[PDB]
Amino acid sequence: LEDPSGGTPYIGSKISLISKAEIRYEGILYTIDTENSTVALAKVRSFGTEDRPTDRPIAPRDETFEYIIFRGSDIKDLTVCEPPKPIM
Repeated sequence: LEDPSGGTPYIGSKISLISKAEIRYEGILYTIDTENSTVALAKVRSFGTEDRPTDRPIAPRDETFEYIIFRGSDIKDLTVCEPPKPIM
């Protein structure tokens, strides 16, 4: 007996994360560290900052980062794109 959400692994799925700076980052779930309330995403890129006006000007960048770490404290919201499929 197992829960439906548990049946589907979060790692390997596409996720979108919104940070405290009102910037939207997209990447793939690489590793989850529950013990330290931290998540590591690989192959991640930032869509833009101008979409959410801030007091700190940010220059445009079209480069992708291999590895970036975010902590639950700084993160504002987390949404998954791939939903879990029925299991039996």
